[PDB]
Amino acid sequence: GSHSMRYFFTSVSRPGRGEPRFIAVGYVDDTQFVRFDSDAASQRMEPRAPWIEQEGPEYWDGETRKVKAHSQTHRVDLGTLRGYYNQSEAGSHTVQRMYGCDVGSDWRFLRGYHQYAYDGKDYIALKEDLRSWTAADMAAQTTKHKWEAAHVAEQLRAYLEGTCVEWLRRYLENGKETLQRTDAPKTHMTHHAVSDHEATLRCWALSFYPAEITLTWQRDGEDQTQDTELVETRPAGDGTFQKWVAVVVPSGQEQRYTCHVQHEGLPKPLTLRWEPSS
Amino acid sequence: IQRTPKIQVYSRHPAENGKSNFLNCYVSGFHPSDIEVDLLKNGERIEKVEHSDLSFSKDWSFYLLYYTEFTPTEKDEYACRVNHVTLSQPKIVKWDRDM
Ligand code: NA
Repeated sequence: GSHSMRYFFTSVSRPGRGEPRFIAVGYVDDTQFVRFDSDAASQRMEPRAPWIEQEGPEYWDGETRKVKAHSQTHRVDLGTLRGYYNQSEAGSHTVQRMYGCDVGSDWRFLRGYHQYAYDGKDYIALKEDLRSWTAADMAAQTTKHKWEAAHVAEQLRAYLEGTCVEWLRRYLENGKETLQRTDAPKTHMTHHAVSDHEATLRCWALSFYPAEITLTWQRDGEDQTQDTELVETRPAGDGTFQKWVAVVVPSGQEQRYTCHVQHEGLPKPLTLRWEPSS
Repeated sequence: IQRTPKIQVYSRHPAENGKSNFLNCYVSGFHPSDIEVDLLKNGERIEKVEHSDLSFSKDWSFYLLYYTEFTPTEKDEYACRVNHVTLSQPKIVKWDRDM
């Protein structure tokens, strides 16, 4: 199917003493594969997936240099934006950055992105053309004029269409045994009486990968949204994901209700019905 | 921009009394990133708890997974306790194996 490579960066200023807290993570699809944490002892970019440990020491040296450079950029930006917004030196503030590329089922470039936030709100982002900038306010407009003058978008476009997609294809090949394996949802239904004449039916999807999934309830084959509840997809902690959906029904009427599961690992969508024995 | 955490407490595997498992507390949707998360057993803090590396969603809100091994029983109470700048008091969500 389609695939993505993304890097996430967070820096949080510490006005009381010292440098910002900086955390960086890299993902292929929904799999974390590298991390850097300024509070950790190594002060190196570190592996988090077996297939990236293949890479030699020149890789780990280069990635460590680049991620520390990112951390200093964030440190400088925190100071610059505090000035733009006329904020006190006493408060803590946050900068966040995300960038990456998507490729299609043919592993060819589909789109790239590069976005920046200050205190949890959009600040500046590269447009989909990878040539111009969306500035959310007049402070960001100032940054936009500087980045136009310094050819910044050109360098980001070159990376997103070149290096980013080339190494993504390299990772997809080296980590083939997991990165190109789909794990279909293991599904089952549970039944919880809520009174002597109503019950909750809960439809479970467990141990699936990637995280994208749709769970929907139908009653006599029409969609059902009244009296349903859907939890956010959540990590199992072993690299796979979990989700459930529930509906409250009159006791005795369970056979009217069907749960429908769509996922990349399923040739055909699945249909589940309560089996009158538990 | 202050956004309060959403909390889910659950097991990694379908729970069976007496069989070891992993207890998860997933906190998401919050800003700023500083947050206190404890896993509790019978009201008391479990002490070897690990957590994921901080990351964030489309709207820039943060998410973290806290986790530890545990063995469910008929007798023990498990829960997640969360404190954040947006919360007046720590929020306690009890583990229910049906959810
Ligand atoms: Na510090």
